[PDB]
Amino acid sequence: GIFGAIAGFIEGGWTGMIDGWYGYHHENSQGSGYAADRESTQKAIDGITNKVNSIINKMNTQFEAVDHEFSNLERRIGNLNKRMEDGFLDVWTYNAELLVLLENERTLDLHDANVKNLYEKVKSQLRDNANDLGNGCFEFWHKCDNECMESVKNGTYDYPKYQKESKLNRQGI
Amino acid sequence: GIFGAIAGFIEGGWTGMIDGWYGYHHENSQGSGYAADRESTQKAIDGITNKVNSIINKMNTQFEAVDHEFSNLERRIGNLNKRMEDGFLDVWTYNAELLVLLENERTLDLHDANVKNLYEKVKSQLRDNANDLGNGCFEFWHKCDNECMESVKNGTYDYPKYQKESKLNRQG
Amino acid sequence: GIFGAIAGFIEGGWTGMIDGWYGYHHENSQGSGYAADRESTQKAIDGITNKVNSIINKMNTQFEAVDHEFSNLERRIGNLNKRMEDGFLDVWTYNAELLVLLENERTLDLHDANVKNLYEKVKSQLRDNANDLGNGCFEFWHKCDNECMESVKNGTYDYPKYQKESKLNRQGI
Amino acid sequence: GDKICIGYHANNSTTQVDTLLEKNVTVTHSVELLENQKEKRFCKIMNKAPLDLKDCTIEGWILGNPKCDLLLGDQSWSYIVERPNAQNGICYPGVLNELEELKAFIGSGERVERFEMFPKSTWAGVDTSRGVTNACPSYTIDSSFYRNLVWIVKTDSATYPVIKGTYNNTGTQPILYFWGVHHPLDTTVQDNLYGSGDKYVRMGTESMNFAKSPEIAARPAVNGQRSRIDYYWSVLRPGETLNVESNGNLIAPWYAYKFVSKGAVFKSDLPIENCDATCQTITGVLRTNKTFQNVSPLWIGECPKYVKSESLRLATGLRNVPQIAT
Amino acid sequence: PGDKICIGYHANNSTTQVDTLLEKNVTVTHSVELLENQKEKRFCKIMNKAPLDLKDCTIEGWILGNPKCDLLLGDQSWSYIVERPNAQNGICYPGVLNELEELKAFIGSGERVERFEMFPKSTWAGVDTSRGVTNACPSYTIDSSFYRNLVWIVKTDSATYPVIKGTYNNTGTQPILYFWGVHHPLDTTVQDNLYGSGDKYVRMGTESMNFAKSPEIAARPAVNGQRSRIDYYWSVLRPGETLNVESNGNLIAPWYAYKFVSKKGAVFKSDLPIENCDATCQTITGVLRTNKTFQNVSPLWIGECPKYVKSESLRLATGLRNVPQ
Amino acid sequence: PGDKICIGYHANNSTTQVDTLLEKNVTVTHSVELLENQKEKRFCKIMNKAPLDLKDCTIEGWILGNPKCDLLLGDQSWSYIVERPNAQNGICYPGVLNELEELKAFIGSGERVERFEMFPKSTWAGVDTSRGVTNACPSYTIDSSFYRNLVWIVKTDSATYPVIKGTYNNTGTQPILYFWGVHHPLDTTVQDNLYGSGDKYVRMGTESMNFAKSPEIAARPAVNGQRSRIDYYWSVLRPGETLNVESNGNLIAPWYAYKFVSTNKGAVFKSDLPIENCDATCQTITGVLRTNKTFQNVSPLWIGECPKYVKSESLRLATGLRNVPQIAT
Ligand SMILES: CC(=O)N[C@@H]1[C@@H](O[C@@H]2O[C@H](CO)[C@H](O)[C@H](O[C@]3(C(=O)O)C[C@H](O)[C@@H](NC(C)=O)[C@H]([C@H](O)[C@H](O)CO)O3)[C@H]2O)[C@H](O)[C@@H](CO)O[C@H]1O
Ligand SMILES: *[C@@H]1O[C@H](CO)[C@@H](O)[C@H](O)[C@H]1NC(C)=O
Ligand SMILES: *[C@@H]1O[C@H](CO)[C@@H](O)[C@H](O)[C@H]1NC(C)=O
Ligand SMILES: *[C@@H]1O[C@H](CO)[C@@H](O)[C@H](O)[C@H]1NC(C)=O
Ligand SMILES: *[C@@H]1O[C@H](CO)[C@@H](O)[C@H](O)[C@H]1NC(C)=O
Ligand SMILES: *[C@@H]1O[C@H](CO)[C@@H](O)[C@H](O)[C@H]1NC(C)=O
Ligand SMILES: *[C@@H]1O[C@H](CO)[C@@H](O)[C@H](O)[C@H]1NC(C)=O
Repeated sequence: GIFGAIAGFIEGGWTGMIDGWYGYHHENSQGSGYAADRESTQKAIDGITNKVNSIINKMNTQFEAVDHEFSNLERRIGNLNKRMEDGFLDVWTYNAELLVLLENERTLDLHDANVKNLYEKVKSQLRDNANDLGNGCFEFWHKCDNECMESVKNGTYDYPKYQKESKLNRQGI
Repeated sequence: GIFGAIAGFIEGGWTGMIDGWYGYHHENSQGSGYAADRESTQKAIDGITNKVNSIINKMNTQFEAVDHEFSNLERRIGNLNKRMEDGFLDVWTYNAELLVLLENERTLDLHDANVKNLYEKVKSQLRDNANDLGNGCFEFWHKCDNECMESVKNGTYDYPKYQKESKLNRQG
Repeated sequence: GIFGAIAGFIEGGWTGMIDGWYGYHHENSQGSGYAADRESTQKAIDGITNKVNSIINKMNTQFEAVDHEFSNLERRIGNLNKRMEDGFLDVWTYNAELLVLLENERTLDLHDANVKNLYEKVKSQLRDNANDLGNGCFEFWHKCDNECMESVKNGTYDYPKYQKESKLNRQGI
Repeated sequence: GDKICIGYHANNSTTQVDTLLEKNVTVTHSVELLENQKEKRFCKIMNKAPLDLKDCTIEGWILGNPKCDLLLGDQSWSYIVERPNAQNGICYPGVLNELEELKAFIGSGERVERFEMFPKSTWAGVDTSRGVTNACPSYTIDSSFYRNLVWIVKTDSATYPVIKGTYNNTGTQPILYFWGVHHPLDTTVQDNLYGSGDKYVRMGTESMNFAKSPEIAARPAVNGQRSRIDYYWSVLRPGETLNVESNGNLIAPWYAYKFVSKGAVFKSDLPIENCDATCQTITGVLRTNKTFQNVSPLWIGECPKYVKSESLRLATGLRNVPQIAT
Repeated sequence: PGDKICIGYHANNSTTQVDTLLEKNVTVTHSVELLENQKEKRFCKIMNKAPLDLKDCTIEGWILGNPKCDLLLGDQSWSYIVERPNAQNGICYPGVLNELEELKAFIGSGERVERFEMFPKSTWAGVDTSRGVTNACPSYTIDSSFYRNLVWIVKTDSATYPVIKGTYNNTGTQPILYFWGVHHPLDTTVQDNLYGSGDKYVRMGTESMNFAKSPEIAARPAVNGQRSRIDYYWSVLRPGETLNVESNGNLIAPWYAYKFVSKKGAVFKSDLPIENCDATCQTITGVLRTNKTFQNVSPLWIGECPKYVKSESLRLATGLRNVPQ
Repeated sequence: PGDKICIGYHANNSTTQVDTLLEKNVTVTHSVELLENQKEKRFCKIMNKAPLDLKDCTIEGWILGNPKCDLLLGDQSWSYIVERPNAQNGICYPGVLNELEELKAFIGSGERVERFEMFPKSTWAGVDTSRGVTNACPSYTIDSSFYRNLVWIVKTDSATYPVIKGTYNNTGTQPILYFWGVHHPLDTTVQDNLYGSGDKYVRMGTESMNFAKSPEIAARPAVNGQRSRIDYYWSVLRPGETLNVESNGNLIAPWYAYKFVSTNKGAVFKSDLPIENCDATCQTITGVLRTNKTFQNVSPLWIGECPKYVKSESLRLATGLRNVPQIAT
């Protein structure tokens, strides 16, 4: 994956997370689950929808071909008309086909970039209070509450509050 | 934003930073201020400029509409001419408008990537001598002089020179 | 570069690394050398190759110009032919040229992302067992023989195995 | 200890898109933009039925072939359907001049009203009722003629005098009309039907001039005729006036059309059924909201863009990498 | 408590907006508009050269020499032509100028004409040349005149109208654009009166061109009091080509013709004023004075102009997303 | 001091550059050039079929049978036609070949022709055949000759040109390309001498075609020493169609015609380039391309399979990365 996250250092997706494109999986003494980051799921949806509508709009004209006949002394204009119509047809097929390949490449990158940025938003909150497992998972060095789970998600995790419990654990080990 | 810095984890921009696209804000006993990274800003200006000139250059050719007259036994070739000129008009209108939408999306991301790479360049110098807050800011574990700040921007910041002092206060 | 690695925080390339686009340079009591990371290089080669083939594929139609003659009561349709053919020539020149400029910018960004991804992968395995020297170079706080080197390149580095040795050496300096 | 993990959505989708970098990529969400499906029939556009020429061609309809009687009079169409195998066209052999230009003018219309332009009594001293030919049977008569033309011949005694007619276009609508020049095979047939001596057909308006005289010679038999007729058409502008003058060989205008002006003429076998369409292609109706189509470049109404593509599927979702279950 | 250094990005008082594929109406710190939507509503000089203002004359009126159209009669140089839409002085004696559209296209090419006497009246022997005037072609000063470039040749007071002949040999380096006609009376009376009795022809020929026509007598609807017609013709006598002209009646003869010198040609049909300005780019609806690379004004122009597109705006972001505090 | 591991990238000796939207003249380690600009300045066989070399003769010269064009006379099969920019032998008796451009177009499309006698000289009764010669049309061996596919028919010694008639019925499966004429004398003197007196005509027709012309008599500027002119005409007689010919006088009759095999694109190159015993897949008007590339510098005009034509000087795609080799010193 270009940003490295999707099918990358995060090896797979979650059929269990069904209310969003990106998000979190927690496990705590109080249970476990899959919950989506709403804000960045929503922004991606607005963005992607806009992309589909802009393409539909820009594609809203048509070239129109004609039923005109030509006599046996009009072989040159008749062939002119054919090469022109084939010409605009090739140009537009090209534009549509190429645009789809290019935009698909960039749409998948956008998703990759959004996963990657969520992962970084959490890695910088937790610092040495948690241990990086592989695959986009962190193991806390301290007991983490449901409320603590929410503080990581909503971006108000309180690092100092657990710095001592965490460090005592970190290397009592 | 797509590299996540602009309108991302650096929630807003600086009206105060006037001389550059990307910059440093510092606070210290001697005061606080704004300073543009001269090199990455110029490197961006050069790139954006070249992009605008490449687009203008590619768009140099024009299609010549003519307005010849056609008689009342020339409905077919008169119609042919009109469909032809409207065909090329439609294609160049599509090309300009889509190019602009696409290019604007990408130019915003360049700015986002550039800010992001400045942050990581600083973070990489500072190491444990400073604490990375959420928002593109670093709180030092030592007293940072105006020399010290200017060295952070220069890329000539001396990490070992402050290591001991930082370890202490980080322990305190 | 945009991802900041190529000609970025990693200043130059390696003429010595001859079997890959992206690679490691190692040095140990056992020896020094260059080795391409095969997985990421092969992925990039397939992607670049698909892209070249897509572009060749989509460009594989031609506008048809003609040798037809016109008489001097046919100035208007003779000019219609001329403006028609020039018209398609200009549209195709524009497409090929603009495409090559755009794809060239993106293909360089792709290489720059893989280098950066390769560096972030290694950095996150090593953690504090190694010291960042600057130019994408890590100095181990412990002995790292060939098996341990291969270990890093393979993605199976054992941070616990060396964490005591690294910590004691770190304190010493 | 407690885990927090970052991740992304997966699902059961097997729908793939293509990419500049990668070909068969399964994604969680996507939109096909192209339409490949068609109802194989003609329908009304703007709640207006098309005109079915049936066994008749455009020439047969508008010149008034006797076998084309069912289509006689006023007509309102949204488009025209000419059947490929239709056999009723020009029955008395000859050239319809500027034919392709006529077919394009008629296609740009939506309505015609048929009306007598030159009553037979317009031409004094000549026989207007001797018609008539076996090259132009109706269904009930072996020897008829075009309903919109009069084949004028000299009266039972000689001779064919100068005949003259004028029509003034008082109306707000252009008039589409027709005439012809008879080209006999022999001087004998020339002498029998018309006078002796040099014959002409001349016609003019404020903006148009016409002049032609008989080109007598035997051509290959076609519907039993070695003679020929040159047919002509023109359009009398509102405010314009038509003078006609001839001393022989005139196939006179009789009835003409007040003409009301996209337009299309489809050559096709498709059935015309009782239905409605927003889009009609020459190979069928498109009932769709898609952006592109690959059915046909030839249409009428609001249609998606025609392209030669099989599929144009846009990724909206991320790459689908669901957990493997055994 | 501790000193801080922060990384960040510029912001400003900008309210200028751009669109991207992912988002509409994104305020951006710096942008560049590529499309020009403004014009000066007038016609200016182009390469320091004024255009030809036909004014009251159609292109037909001007090059045939309609009596009302002298004062355009000299020589001409132009960077482009302006035909005013309602101009009333064109073909004065009713008839058709054959290949009109193709003649308009040839005049449109070329920058200058020099008017000269191709066939002096003396060319045709045995025939009147002073009587060929009509009330359908008034000048401003007299009620019955004729095109300055043609001679309506008519029978001598004593019949008959003999075979007349004329040749001209192009020795110059420039092509010659010239005109002629064939008279078509409404009657055999008018035909006998003006010309002889007998079959009349008008024949012309060069090394590469062949013309032959005979009178077609009939009465057409009255136009400018005339139920007769003239078929007018035009052609181009190449450098080194000789023109031979032979007729025994109904010839409307070439009198004056044009040395014709041929870039992008332009015949604008418009009503805009022609002011004493100078310009780089002229369109049919006005002047564009601009550095922008697109324009939404007109697809028809002369000079160096931006590419025409239907867009209302083409603004590239150059700076970044503007989110000031 | 301590064990190093470093992350980095390939560099190399390459000095090849590419442009991007953001930067010009970027040296990259690997690239592919997509545009071809080399050609062989010659004409080769397409689909193994040799082109037709008109040589001195023009297209008019060829199909009317200019007597000097006998090298080309009879059957021809070609993949395309080459007409030299300064061929001398075309229409030798001054006149117009009507609808010429549309003819050149028809011949291009345009695979093979079989020559054959359409109307034998005997077809026309009461007229002289053997006197249709001019000094405007020599062969390389006789000072006064005439087109190998036409008959200039003269009145016989009796000063009457009878009505002549000719019929040809096309029972074959191939269209027939054929030619005829109408003579226009400078004089009524020459008119009287060569044909009858009184109004003359040339009429012809088929099931779908009509033609009628009469002589337009007038003195014209001399060309090849002729002040008279001939109007040449051409048509195509579809399978199953029949032609009827009828003339009072001034007919230049069809004599030999062509069975015409259509193709199957077709081209006519005006050029002075050599023709050689070589094979091509792609033939432009200025040369053979022999290439794998996707885009072509050389010409918009070609027959066969060519890369797409563009104005570009170069279209090099980066495949490798930015090349930053170490300074060796
Ligand atoms: C001899 C000369 O210079 N006088 C001209 C008169 O004669 C024309 O001059 C040329 C020389 O250029 C030839 O002698 C012409 O004779 C032919 C010919 O073209 O060769 C003789 C042919 O046998 C005859 N063929 C037929 C079938 O009639 C041919 C044709 O009749 C004519 O081509 C039709 O015009 O003519 C000779 O016509 C000329 O009479 C006079 C008027 O131009 O001008 C003299 O200079
Ligand atoms: C964020 O998380 C904290 C900890 O659970 C919670 O108290 C607070 O209400 C949350 N704020 C929201 C929902 O924005
Ligand atoms: C670089 O940093 C030093 C402090 O380390 C400072 O004194 C010097 O002025 C800076 N140089 C520049 C040009 O930025
Ligand atoms: C032409 O030949 C065909 C085949 O015999 C015949 O049917 C047809 O009647 C002939 N036509 C004429 C006009 O002779
Ligand atoms: C914004 O800045 C420009 C230059 O500083 C100034 O001309 C303009 O007045 C400012 N906008 C406002 C708030 O009026
Ligand atoms: C045309 O002029 C040239 C040069 O004087 C002369 O040779 C030629 O004969 C003239 N045309 C004719 C044939 O009269
Ligand atoms: C590329 O750069 C070279 C110098 O680096 C210069 O000569 C040339 O003009 C530039 N443009 C091209 C040919 O790409």
